[PDB]
Amino acid sequence: ETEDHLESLICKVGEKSACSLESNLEGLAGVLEADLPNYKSKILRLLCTVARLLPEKLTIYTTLVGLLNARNYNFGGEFVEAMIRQLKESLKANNYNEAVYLVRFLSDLVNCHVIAAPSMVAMFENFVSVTQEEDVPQVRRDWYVYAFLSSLPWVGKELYEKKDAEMDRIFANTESYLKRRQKTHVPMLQVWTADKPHPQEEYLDCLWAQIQKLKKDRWQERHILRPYLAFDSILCEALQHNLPPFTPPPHTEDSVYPMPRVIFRMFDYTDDPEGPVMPGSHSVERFVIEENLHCIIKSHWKERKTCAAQLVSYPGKNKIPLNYHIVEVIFAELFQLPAPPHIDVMYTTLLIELCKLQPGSLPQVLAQATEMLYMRLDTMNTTCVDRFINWFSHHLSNFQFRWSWEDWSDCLSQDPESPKPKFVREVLEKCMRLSYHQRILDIVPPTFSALCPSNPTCIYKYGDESSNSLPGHSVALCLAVAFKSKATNDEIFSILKDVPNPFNPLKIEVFVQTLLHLAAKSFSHSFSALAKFHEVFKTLAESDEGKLHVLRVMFEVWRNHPQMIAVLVDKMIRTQIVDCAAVANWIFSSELSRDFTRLFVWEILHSTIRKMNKHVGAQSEQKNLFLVIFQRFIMILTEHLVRCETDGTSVLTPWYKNCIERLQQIFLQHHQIIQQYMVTLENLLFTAELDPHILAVFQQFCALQA
Amino acid sequence: GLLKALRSDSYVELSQYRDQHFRGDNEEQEKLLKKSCTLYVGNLSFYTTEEQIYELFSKSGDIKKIIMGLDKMKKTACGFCFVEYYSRADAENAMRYINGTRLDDRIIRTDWDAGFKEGRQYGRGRSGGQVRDEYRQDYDAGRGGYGKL
Ligand SMILES: CN1CN([C@@H]2O[C@H](COP(=O)(O)OP(=O)(O)OP(=O)(O)OC[C@H]3O[C@@H](n4cnc5c(=O)[nH]c(N)nc54)[C@H](O)[C@@H]3O)[C@@H](O)[C@H]2O)c2nc(N)[nH]c(=O)c21
Repeated sequence: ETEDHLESLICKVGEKSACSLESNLEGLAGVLEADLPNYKSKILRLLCTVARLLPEKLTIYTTLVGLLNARNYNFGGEFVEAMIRQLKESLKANNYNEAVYLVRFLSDLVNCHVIAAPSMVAMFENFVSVTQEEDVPQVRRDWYVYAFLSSLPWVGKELYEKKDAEMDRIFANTESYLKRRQKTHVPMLQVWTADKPHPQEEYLDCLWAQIQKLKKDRWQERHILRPYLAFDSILCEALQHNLPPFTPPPHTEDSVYPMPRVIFRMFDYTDDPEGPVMPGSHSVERFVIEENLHCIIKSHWKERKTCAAQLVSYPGKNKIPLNYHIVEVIFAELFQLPAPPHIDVMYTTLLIELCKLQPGSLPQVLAQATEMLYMRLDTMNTTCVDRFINWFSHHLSNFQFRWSWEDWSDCLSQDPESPKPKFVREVLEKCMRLSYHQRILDIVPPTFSALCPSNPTCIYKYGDESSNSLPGHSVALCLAVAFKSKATNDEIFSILKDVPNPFNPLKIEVFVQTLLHLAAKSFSHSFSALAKFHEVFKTLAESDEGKLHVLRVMFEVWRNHPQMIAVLVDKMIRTQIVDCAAVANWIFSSELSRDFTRLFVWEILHSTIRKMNKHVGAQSEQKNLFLVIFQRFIMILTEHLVRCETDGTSVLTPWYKNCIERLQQIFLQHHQIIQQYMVTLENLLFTAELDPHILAVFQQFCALQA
Repeated sequence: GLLKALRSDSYVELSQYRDQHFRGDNEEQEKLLKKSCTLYVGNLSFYTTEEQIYELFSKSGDIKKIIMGLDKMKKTACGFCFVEYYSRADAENAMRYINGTRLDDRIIRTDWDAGFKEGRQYGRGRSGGQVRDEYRQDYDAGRGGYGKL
């Protein structure tokens, strides 16, 4: 028979069916057995494949493998052997996340009487033993410990029952290791620094507390579905295999381990009093639920409608407040630092598919969550706040921008620079970009008027209002005529010669003021205007000062239209009017200092860095862009600190929070690349001479792979 | 090893639409559609601006250019546009997450396009607008009221 049919059978088992899961498992067990003489090879590969790609269905497949071992001991043996080869093969290729699933699969296979407990206990001893290796990354020790502890919810009970002394030994070693671990990375990964109402915990300290509780509860957990408990008679009489001694692949220069993590947490049972009791933060139930949901998304993130269906149809031993769990997991992904598992916009539309699926329940939970997120803004990290802003505004544009703003009137009386009032402004500005100025003015209460974005109107220095005394006034009005008359590049140069020279700044000013003003109708006009007179630009801004002056004038022309500012910079860089370096220096200039804490400023800087990243060959220019950025960050941050030392004022000001966290963001958003420049940075910029406040960001960043 | 089930990417699949003006063999049209970085966007409001389209579509990646659909006669916005990305991957995410969501309060529809060519920015309807709007029956305020002819 076609191998395609075999794959379909194995992939579909466990899904929606009229017959019971047990019945279907036994059924498939038969089919798989009969096709062994001719397709054993294919079957081995398929079972190994779902074991590492379909973790959310773990116990479904271990049970199947269990039933098969009972029927054909030798087959079971070759499956385990294949699994171990795959595990090594996966570790070898730095696919540690995939490896963990293989490890949980082997673990659960013990409950299926396919692997003798003693073999697993030994393999785990060699795992924890890695924490004793010398001269290796903490992230290497972490992974082996994590792979061990995260297997306990499945096989913890059985292992403790067969080798409690051995396990007590492994635990002791694990605890002493977790006690000496470095926690430098934590401040950089927390979504909130506040430990109230929910502390954002380091993933290993949290998982350990969960395991401790499980142990105290005599290894009894009430969530995991275990199909195999229904085949006790069949499985409790199968011959169990013994695993060979497992030696973890030594650390090498090529080894890349997962970064450490911090557990996102915003809910507890009190947030849903009349629903099923929500498992606590330190219960393995909360861990397994979120792990499964995260995996569901990983498997279906490309098909939003299907993804929402799978999340909502998530099965469990006991009922839990699923909607709260789903919503929490999605925000845990959107707000994950350094970055989310998938593209940001996906979470926005996924939430909408979930709303269409559960119209009577999901929407309330989401609104509730939105309220809680807003009320906890004061200590939320800047990178997460941005995503919050971008999500919420985009979300609103899909529901006619309807929202009970009066619910956040508390922000009206606060300091404008405060997280809450700033969040509202940034959101309203975002809403205008997806709509229009009047639309936003009409959707908010009169009390929020001030928080609304100013009308994105262009500003022409030589318009009606202006006096004729202004330098270049005549040349400007002259250029206006020339432009309306389709003048050429040569004609424009000639008109500009009538300008005195204080690199000529005035030439640039009059040229950019007038050109932009006449193309203010749309982005396409401005774009075509930049292209047509591309020659005048390259000549007038051949020098760095020139490029810098172009940006300065362009900013004076469109300071009320942030979106226009951004698309103009992007186009000027792509067509070489200016380069990334200039844009970077422009970001930290005096003319932009009053807008330094606004979102558009950093959106432009990051779009600039990404363009430089996609530029092959120009690796020298790439490193220099980063050097420039960090250099300016250190200058302004230092300046602030020195002045606070003198004037005797507090360092923790709203301005400081932004700047320090924006520096942090540079690392987070480009951690992958900056890695190669890491060394040079430590030698020339982030030296021991730096103020600890600044050096700390650099060290927390390194902690991600230490 | 991999699984066919996990390859599912239905939102990125080609639709039924085929440009009846395309100068070439259908095979060559699909060949272009499969490597295209350009998307056709439909059901826009006549008051929907290019700036609004930039804000929405930039969520899936960097936009190279946007071309607004114009009434072949009065040369005004007639309800559709073309969004061209620098990379296929960003064009795919727009098909995955922007297609079928709101813009100017309307559910828009995106579709792969073989590529822009002069004259393609104009409605092919007899009255100048989009064919769809020629014999319409409903009263769509954001689309010029009744369906012309
Ligand atoms: C929907 N479009 C449009 N375009 C591109 O936009 C430009 C302007 O073209 P437009 O004025 O929309 O004219 P079209 O040629 O695009 O007209 P339409 O497809 O509406 O109708 C063409 C013919 O097909 C018949 N028809 C309608 N509905 C059906 C159906 O369900 N089945 C069949 N078999 N035929 C149907 C109509 O009666 C009519 O005779 C222009 O550049 C155009 O290419 C566009 N581009 C892409 N990539 N994708 C799209 O979906 C569109």
